Amino acid sequence: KKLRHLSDGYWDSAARLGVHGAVLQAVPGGRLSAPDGRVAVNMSSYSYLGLDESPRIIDAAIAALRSNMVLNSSLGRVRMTLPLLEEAECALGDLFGADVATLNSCSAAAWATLPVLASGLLTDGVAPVMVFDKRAHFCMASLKSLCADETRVETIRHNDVDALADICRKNKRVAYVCDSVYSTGGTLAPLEELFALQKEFGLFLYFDEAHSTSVIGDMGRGYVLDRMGAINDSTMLITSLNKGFGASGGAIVFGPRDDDRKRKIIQRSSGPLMWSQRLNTPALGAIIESAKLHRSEALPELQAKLHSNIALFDGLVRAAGQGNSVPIRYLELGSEVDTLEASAYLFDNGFYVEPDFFPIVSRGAAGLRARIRSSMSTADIEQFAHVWHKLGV
Amino acid sequence: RHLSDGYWDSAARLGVHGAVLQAVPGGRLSAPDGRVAVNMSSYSYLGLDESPRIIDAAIAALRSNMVLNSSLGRVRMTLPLLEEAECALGDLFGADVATLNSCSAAAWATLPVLASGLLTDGVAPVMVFDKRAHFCMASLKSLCADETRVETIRHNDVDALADICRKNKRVAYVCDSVYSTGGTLAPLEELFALQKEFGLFLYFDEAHSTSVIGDMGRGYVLDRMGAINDSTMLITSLNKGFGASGGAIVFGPRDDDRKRKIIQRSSGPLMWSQRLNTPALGAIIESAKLHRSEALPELQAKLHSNIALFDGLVRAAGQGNSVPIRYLELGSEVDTLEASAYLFDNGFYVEPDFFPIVSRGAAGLRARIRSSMSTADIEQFAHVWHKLGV
Ligand SMILES: *Cc1c(COP(=O)(O)O)cnc(C)c1O
Ligand SMILES: *Cc1c(COP(=O)(O)O)cnc(C)c1O
Repeated sequence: KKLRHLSDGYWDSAARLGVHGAVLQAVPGGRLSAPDGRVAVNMSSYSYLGLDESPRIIDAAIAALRSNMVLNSSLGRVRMTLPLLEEAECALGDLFGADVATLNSCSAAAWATLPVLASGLLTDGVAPVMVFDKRAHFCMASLKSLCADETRVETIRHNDVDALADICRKNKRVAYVCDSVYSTGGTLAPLEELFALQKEFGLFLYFDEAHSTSVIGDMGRGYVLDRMGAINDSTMLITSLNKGFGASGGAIVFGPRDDDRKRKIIQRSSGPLMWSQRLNTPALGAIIESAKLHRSEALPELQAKLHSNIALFDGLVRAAGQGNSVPIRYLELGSEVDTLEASAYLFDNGFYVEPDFFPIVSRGAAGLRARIRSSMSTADIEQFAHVWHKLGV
Repeated sequence: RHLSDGYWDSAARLGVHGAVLQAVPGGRLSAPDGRVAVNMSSYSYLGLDESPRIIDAAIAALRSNMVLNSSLGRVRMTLPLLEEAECALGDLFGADVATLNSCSAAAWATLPVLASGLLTDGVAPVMVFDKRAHFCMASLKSLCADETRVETIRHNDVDALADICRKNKRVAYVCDSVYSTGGTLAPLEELFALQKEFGLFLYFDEAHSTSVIGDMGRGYVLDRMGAINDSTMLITSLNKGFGASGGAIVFGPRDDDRKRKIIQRSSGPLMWSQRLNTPALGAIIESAKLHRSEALPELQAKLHSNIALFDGLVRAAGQGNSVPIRYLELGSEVDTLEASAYLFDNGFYVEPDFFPIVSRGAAGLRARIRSSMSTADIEQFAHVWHKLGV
């Protein structure tokens, strides 16, 4: 309706204040430059382990492109793949202990997998009831209508395991579509309950891991796999590989490494995994190098640095999430106009913090979405806390 | 389906599906055993996937920026490289252009909002899909159906489309510019006549038309239309002939930012899905420079001569087209798989299309002509293919 006038004004206002839609150059040190030349620390980068600045990863991307001398990793888009692609998927498979396919985005992964899960081909031919968590990322939830073409679709309230329990008792086959780590709300998927229902009813678990992989778990295998240990044949993960894994694209984690069936079924479906371009060679080079990194001691070190930085920030600034180990923080200011001016003020003083405003969030619930990363120094956070408290005076 | 999957297994077992080959210069593939073959099914129509200018620009962009992401750790900001790439494509097509990580993502970000009427003055149009619209759009009908009426008409049936225009206040027609199966083209003269008469909104997937067709390679629709109007939208893939990576929305005229802002502010992949990395954007910039230089008409001349050469030596569905796509119908899926297996051993990969890719009993090899084929390449192929009749 006419809230569209309201939302457009916020977008228009964000752009006018320079807190949205600016052209900034990536500066070493989690920093952003500007045409004027001013530098700002990026307090909202999604590269949670700072791997976007890894010389190791960038040089493997350059090497892969230079030694294959082709961008595309298909052979001119025919149904054949470069050795580089098989190596990258083998590398992701070793890391995750699972059969893994790459795609050009996590969103493509969801498009390739959800309508298949809905049809029944992944669950012994029984079309499951597709149960969507209300807070599931839009790359999944915007596809309910394709799922509806295949089966009954339900949406439950956030983490309502009891309603899920009911649906399981009422139907032969059920699937649960959710995020591992929700970026707003600070919540997590209820893994203990979900695994109990999967044990009791054979519930299919489908997790979007984009904010989980790298930041959580041994070797950054992520929230689900850390608790789970070895994936089973009733659990599927999609994830993005350019938020902290430090490369490009997304990925499907089909299930166990020694079972080709789910990959075969999904590869032979009509979806992006069949007819949408594979990752280019620099991206695949970067995934291989990051996979090695994730298996090295580099990874627990970066995770120690990250939790160190979370503790620092939480000790100096109060924000929703304070005390979590998910490096996402919400500085709620309520007023869309205040959030915007706070964002503009902080940028002028060396710190970019992205403003969330309606439609992105509820009306009267606007605020600054900060993200903690390994590549923040102790100076960066302490000086940010100093500028943030000076604004409150 | 089990038969189709049974066909998939043989294809893989024969080594004509799902094998691992290395790219070899000259449009070639090297197997593990050193067997080198000519790829007769590559989609790099102008040979630009072997352009050393483009490949170096890709390397250069990655080394100057020292990051992969073209966002700033995915905040709602962009590297100068991304703006330069979208301005390069804006100069080339004479239109407001956004990049995306794929043409599929371009369809996902645009078709729901077009269905909603946000792009047609608040009036939800009737969404009419050509029968042969590519899957990346056709598989999104249900999302369109949540916003308005969806219709699928017979392929290129401009009369059924005209009946719809007369019976509804606003209609949008979703189709391909160039169809890869059937060799057909979008009836541009009819479609534009309906648009001038009814305000029909035209949505073109230009994936097989970018670079191949048109002065400077602006594609089929823009070469005839000249300048894009406010009722015409394009989506295209940039890794098929353009020689780069990703895909792009062609919103409309360069001077109107309203469709871009509406799309960007909508809940879709253009907002929430990662932008192209820096080597791809560098490639896009360099290839755009190439598409405005004299190298593009030269490569197109080379392509048409290869099509003519092929058409004279080999009888194939499409023969006579100016579209570099040909189908060697063999009917039997097994004959198609054996013929593919045979040609690859004698130096030529042609991909086999079997059920479910195509109908039962309409299996065949799908050849594509590119600028990077030599005369010798095509002459030798026609011989090995004619010898197979023996
Ligand atoms: C290649 C193709 C697509 C998909 O392109 P991607 O960029 O790989 O997602 C869409 N439409 C047509 C006609 C295509 O040929
Ligand atoms: C990052 C994000 C996505 C989108 O990932 P892309 O790789 O850009 O398609 C999907 N789900 C969640 C939870 C995300 O955070």
